[PDB]
Amino acid sequence: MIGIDIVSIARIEKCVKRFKMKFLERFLSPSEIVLCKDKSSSIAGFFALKEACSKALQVGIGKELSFLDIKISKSPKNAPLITLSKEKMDYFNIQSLSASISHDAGFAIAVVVVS
Amino acid sequence: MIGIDIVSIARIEKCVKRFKMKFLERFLSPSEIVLCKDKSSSIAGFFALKEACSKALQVGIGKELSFLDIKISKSPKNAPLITLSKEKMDYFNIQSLSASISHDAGFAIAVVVVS
Amino acid sequence: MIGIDIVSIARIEKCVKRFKMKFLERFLSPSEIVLCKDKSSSIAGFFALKEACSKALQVGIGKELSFLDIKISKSPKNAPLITLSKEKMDYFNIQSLSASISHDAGFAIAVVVVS
Repeated sequence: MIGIDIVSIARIEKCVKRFKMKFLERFLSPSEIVLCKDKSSSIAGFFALKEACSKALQVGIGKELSFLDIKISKSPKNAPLITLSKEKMDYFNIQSLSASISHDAGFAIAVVVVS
Repeated sequence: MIGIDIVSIARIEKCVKRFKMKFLERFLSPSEIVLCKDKSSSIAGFFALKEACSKALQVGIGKELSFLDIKISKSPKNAPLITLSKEKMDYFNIQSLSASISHDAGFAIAVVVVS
Repeated sequence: MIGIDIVSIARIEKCVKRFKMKFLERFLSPSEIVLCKDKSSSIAGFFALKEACSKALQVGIGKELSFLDIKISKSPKNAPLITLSKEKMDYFNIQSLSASISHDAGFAIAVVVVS
């Protein structure tokens, strides 16, 4: 199955002025915060990727899937990797998740394919 | 196979002032019109999803595939579902269609994966 | 696996004024140059598709995959087709590549699914 998401980077930027940490720490774990390096476009991107993951599993971000249930990490070549909780991985019955991100000109977008 | 489409919401809005119904009823069935609730961003989205479906099957919207051959519906959790005519489903030899939509900041985009 | 890319058409346009040919001929082969017909939006699109292909294979455009290792061609119905070098196709161990492009309102985007 597939999920996709497009986010205004500027809209993320203005939500990063909502008690700063209060926003970020809702959807990014500390290690994911390290990955984005304070960069609004990278933050927009992880946000878009988590949304896209929730759409790909057809639940959205609710009480079946939290932002923090979705772990994003990077390959040695900076490729985005995505994993769910080992439990959630079984509850949704997932073999593999494939992800990608891009940004240009005020927009971030992400897409996820789930098996 | 995969198809994708990005549409200006504003461009859809200005085509929704082209005898209103004359535009909408070309690509949306009544039930799909109920789903979009007059919202230009949802209409842009279904349009983008139908285009994306036609690209995923590699024919585009012509005389092998009409807009109205593509039925969009929603899951109970508001996930976009896509089906073709039971005939067209065989003519194109499709096992399953997987879809997703998103919009932000003046743009709608959609993607479809066909098996 | 999946890759996606979004490119500002305008940014491509302004790089098409960087000794014109010096830019284009780095990522487009002559036949691919014929396909885009001088159109900045089509050039943006092939660029986005090549980026998306490199992300889908998880290497990016470096010294494991050049822009010119990725050949884009068109079906009789104008569907984008993508092939790698017969060697690279084995080195990355690829069964099939599926691609799609779209542009509207200053943006091109592309997505690739690799088997």
